[PDB]
Amino acid sequence: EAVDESNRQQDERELDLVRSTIPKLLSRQQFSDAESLLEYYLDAFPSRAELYILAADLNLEQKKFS
Amino acid sequence: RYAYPEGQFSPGYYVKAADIDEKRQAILQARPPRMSVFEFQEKMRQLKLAKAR
Amino acid sequence: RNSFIRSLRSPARRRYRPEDSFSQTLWCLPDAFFYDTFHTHGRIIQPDALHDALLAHHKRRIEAAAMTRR
Repeated sequence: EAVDESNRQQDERELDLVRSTIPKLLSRQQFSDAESLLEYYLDAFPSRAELYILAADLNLEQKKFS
Repeated sequence: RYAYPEGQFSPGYYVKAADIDEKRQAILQARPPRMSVFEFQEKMRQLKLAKAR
Repeated sequence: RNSFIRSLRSPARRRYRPEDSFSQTLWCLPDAFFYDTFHTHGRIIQPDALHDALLAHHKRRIEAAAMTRR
């Protein structure tokens, strides 16, 4: 069982840090670093809804509405 | 948007670039490097300390 | 209600030996040797017989929990 709680624990350590950093660098320019950070986790965890929401907010403030 | 488009038209001849094998590498090709939070912040810390000093 | 009032009583004062022809013939045995036959039957059938599920916490805590991976 020990691999399960270890893999689960490292999920919210990374993802709560993503939910903390992504609104931060999105406010003060840094659009290139933000889409570089989101593109790894959008493919590594390719079913989580909140990563696609923050990706949508990034491309909305880039005025790439499509 | 209303301006003259560049090559997007039928130029007489037909021509293709479909080429499924090298089209795989032809679409990688634009994606930025994939930073991994700790990797992003060690990049930021190393640049903001060494270049500042 | 009454099963809860039963648990108000002393734990030393809660003993049941089932009446059964094995209990009468084998007069001397520990009481735990006949507990299996039909009342752990009841403790298994009672939560499983009704079995609703299929709301959220079953379409959400099974679907979304198994959906997130690495």
